[PDB]
Parts: sequence; structure tokens; C-alpha cells
Amino acid sequence: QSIDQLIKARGKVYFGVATDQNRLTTGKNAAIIKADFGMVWPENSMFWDATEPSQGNFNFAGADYLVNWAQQNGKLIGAGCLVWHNFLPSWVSSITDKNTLINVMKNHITTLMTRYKGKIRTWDVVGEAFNEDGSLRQNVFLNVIGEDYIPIAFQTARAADPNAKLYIMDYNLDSASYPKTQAIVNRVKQWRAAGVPIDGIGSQMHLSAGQGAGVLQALPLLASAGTPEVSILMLDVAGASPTDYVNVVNACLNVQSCVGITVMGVADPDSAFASSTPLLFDGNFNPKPAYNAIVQDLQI
Ligand SMILES: O=[N+]([O-])c1ccc2nn[nH]c2c1
Repeated sequence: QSIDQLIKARGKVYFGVATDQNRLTTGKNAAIIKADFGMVWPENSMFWDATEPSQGNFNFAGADYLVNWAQQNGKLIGAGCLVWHNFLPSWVSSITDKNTLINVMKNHITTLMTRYKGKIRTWDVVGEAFNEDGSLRQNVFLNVIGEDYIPIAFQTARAADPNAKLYIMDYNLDSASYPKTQAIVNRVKQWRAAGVPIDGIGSQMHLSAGQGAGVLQALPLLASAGTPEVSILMLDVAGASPTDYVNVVNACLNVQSCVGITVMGVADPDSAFASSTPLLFDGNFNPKPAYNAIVQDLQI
């Protein structure tokens, strides 16, 4: 049974997965995504080192493939991350002039969003902007532009494609008592109060075993920021216990504004964390106990 169809029957928008051309053309990934998932993200092909490896030199073959495949197969598309410190080329992080970096950031945002205008449901505009203690991460954008870089990025994104839902995402938002979790909520409340167009908070849930349970308290805390949507991304769980995965799914079901969940790949061997066997399909492309547990859960 399709977890995406089953979650939609429970009133959510999607169960999605990260993918890209060479997953689509090998294994059983295309078959599983067609049957079982309702949304795709580019696993790597939309990151800055993939899309703008030198200034103004845009590389879109990878991302085009993904977007075209999704459209042909009636799948929603999420994409990201436009502004974060990972996968960022040296030419960007060596910029020291503030107006230059502002316009470099704006051109990156606008060129990518314009190319796919109208085709992308959700854009992760800003990513990993927080330190663990809740202060803003001192990436090149904060160091050169200052904290205005976040509102600027969001405004720029809303102008480029007003149809897209715009998200901020971060990791280690999995415990309601962790300082980072309350901090992003506080700053999102304040940005939105000031007219900054943040439609969603995305929680990057690269989890260790046993961490699923805590998401049942953390996700409602994130939703208290008052964004129209929240979501779960990059989900994987070391060991892939049915208990962890079902807890995450149920957190989504519990939180009215949570639109869905995206897993960090289809089958274990294609995970960055393969030895932890953290995904829902195994190396032979069979649905694992966690997949079947999610099915049972989703089936007062
Ligand atoms: O949820 N995801 O797996 C995922 C993968 C890559 C991304 N880039 N921006 N947001 C993303 C989400």
C-alpha cells in the first residue's frame, strides 16, 4: 500500500522522498516513488555547488531532470536550500562586500525560482541558520550582511515565485526542551510579525534510535510559531525501528499545520548513512518493517 495515498486519506498533503536522475534511472526507485510517494525533492541537484558552481554560471541539467520527471509523473516538488552554509562554493564564502553578497544571494534565489516558477510547491529558502544555543549561525551571510539576510532572502523568494510556500529549515529541532527549538520559534514569530513571508518551518529529522517519541512534543512547539505550515524533512532513523517511524508520522498527524513528511531517500544502500540502515526500503527494494508499520498506523 502507498503511504502517500494513506496519509492523504488522513488529510495531509504528501509523503515525499529525496531523489535525483541517477536514482530514477536505476534500482526500483522510480517504481516505488510512482506508487508510494506523492512529492519529490532534489537530493543534491538544487544545492548551490550543483546549480551555481561559479558566479552566474548556472548548471540546471540535474534539477531539470528531476522537475521534468516529477511533472510527468504527477508528483509535487519541493526544493532547496537556497541560502545555507552547506554545499556552498568558495566563490560565495570569499565575498566580503555586503551589497555584492546581497545581490549574489538574490540572483541565486531569483534565477533558481524563476526557472521553475509555478512548478515548485515548497522552497526551503533559508537553512541551518541557528546555532545549537539558539543564536544565529555565523555563516558568510550573517558575517557579511548581518541578520537582515534572512528577511531579504524571504522577500526575494516571494517576489520570484509568489505561488511557492517558503520555508526556513533546521535540524536538532526534535526536542521541545532544547534551546534551538524554542529559539527558531521565537525568531519566526517575530519575522512574520514584521511582514517577512515565512510560510513554513521544516524540521530536518536525521534521527538516532529512540528519538521519534520526542517529536510528538517538539513538532507542536514548532507549529506554535504560527506559520501556515510545518513539515518534516530529511527524515531517516538509525536502525529504522517501526516505533520511531510511527511516532514521527503520528506527530505529523497530531499537528494540524503539518502538511507532510519527506524521507531522506528510498532504499538503505543509497543513504549517506547506509550502515545504520535508516530508510524504509532495504537493499533489495523491499518494504521494511517500518514501512509496513507506517501502513498499519495510517490504515476516535
Ligand atoms: O526532505 N528532504 O529530504 C530534503 C532534501 C534536500 C533538500 N533541500 N532543501 N530541502 C530539502 C529537503
